[PDB]
Amino acid sequence: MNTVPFTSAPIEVTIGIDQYSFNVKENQPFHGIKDIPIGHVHVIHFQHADNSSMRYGYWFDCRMGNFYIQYDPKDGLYKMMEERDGAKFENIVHNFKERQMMVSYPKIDEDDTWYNLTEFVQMDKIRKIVRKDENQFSYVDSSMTTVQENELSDPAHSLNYTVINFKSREAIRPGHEMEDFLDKSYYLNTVMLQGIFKNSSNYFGELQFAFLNAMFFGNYGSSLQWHAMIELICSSATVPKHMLDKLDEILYYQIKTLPEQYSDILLNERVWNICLYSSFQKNSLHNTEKIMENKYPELL
Amino acid sequence: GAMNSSNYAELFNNDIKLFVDDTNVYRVTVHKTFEGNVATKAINGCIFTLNPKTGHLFLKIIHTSVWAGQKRLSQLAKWKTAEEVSALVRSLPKEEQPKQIIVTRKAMLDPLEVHMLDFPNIAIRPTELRLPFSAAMSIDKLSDVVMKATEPQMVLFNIYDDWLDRISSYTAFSRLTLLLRALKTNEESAKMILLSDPTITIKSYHLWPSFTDEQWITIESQMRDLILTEYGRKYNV
Ligand SMILES: C[C@H](Sc1ccccn1)C(=O)O
Repeated sequence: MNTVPFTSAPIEVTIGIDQYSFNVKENQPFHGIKDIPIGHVHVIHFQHADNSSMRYGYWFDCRMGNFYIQYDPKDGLYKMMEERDGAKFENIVHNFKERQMMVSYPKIDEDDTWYNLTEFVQMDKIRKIVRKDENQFSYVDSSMTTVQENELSDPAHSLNYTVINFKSREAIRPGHEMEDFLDKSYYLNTVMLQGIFKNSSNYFGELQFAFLNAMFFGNYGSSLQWHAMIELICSSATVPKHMLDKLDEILYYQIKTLPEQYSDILLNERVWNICLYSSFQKNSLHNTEKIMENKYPELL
Repeated sequence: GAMNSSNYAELFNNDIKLFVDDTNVYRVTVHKTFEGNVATKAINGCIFTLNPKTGHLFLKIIHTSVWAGQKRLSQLAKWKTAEEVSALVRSLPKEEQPKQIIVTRKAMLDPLEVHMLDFPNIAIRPTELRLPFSAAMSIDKLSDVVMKATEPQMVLFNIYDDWLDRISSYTAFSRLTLLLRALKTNEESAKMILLSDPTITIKSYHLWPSFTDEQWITIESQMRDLILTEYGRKYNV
């Protein structure tokens, strides 16, 4: 198990670690988070008590370095940093565990929720969406726009999600206008899966990452990306059966984890009703349709 | 964006534009089968593509063979319209290509936008006007050429005949829409009005009779009276 120590907590802040969160009071003796499961990407995220503006956070994988958090009073935020000195880092962490200044990642042993939300998410792929190559970890916040959002403005602080646009020449073969607009299988399978993602695991990884950024940061462009990637599958007549089965599982756990109170902003009525009721795959998402009907029947 | 009565003069500026009406593309008669079921028989149709400034009507005739063996014809018909309009645009020299295409029905927006992705500078727009272009088939010469066609065919008509020699396109379009509104509301009476007087004839190269300015005022007044009349019979006023 790994540890993200904090130099200190000078400002009152709600800290999230994956789907968990806890409050730290201004200058409380908090020195970080311990017992973090190895083997998964993680995200540690922040919402200042004094200024809920800018949820922000850091995607990271404990197998890629020793990372810690330090408040920067000039930029006014908790910064992720890497410690290259391995011995210094173990020495710091041990001292803080001995004095019990750390919250324990509270993983219930029956619980696969985080695995199920991050199954296909890889740090190497995250780092190509979030371009900041001098850090092994990736910063996201509430207000970051996507490459597609900038086309419709700083390119260094964007989310470079794969552009999906159903009324684009990429999506529509000349002479197959009707066929391709009404059945996106060409766009899904040839353009996106074979052409861009290489496989469905990379497609699902982006989809899951978009969802998580929408949920944890209220990042609007991520929510658009999550819905576009669902719609592209739902609107394709020809989808490998294993992708549909896995998609149903993926969406199921996303719907399960979403705060009940955030459903109005994070869920797009048109896409979901289309996916569940009108689309080629209306009968293919059994687990997703059943949780959606029982938990958010208002949306439908 | 959409087109309405606030920006009505834009139709007559010097930006090339076309209206596209697809309401006569897919046409059927509905009849009983020997087994007492119902079946449709398609008949020839046409795309009504009109430059409102010039009066140029590109009438693409839709021969019934285009439907053979096809499913979901009402949906195919919108895509077939969009394909033909796109083919028309590509066939025109660049400086004759429209800067805007206004569809009379909003269901044509996506089919046409998709067919025209190659032309990102051509604006595809709806309109809030209720244009009576469906009545184009009440114009005998246009009806005749559609029903006689044995194959796909594009026919060129000037829907304003020679009117632009004497009036503006604004007034000519207003006359056309009044005539078509009338024909759409009571075709028999509209035609009675237009042809009652045998001394006024339709030139061979025209669609409408050769009315002098004074006679057009009378005709136009009679057509208003007809529309008003039918509005009365309809609503009991
Ligand atoms: C042939 C012309 S009308 C027209 C329509 C479309 C393209 C060209 N001209 C006429 O009868 O006056």
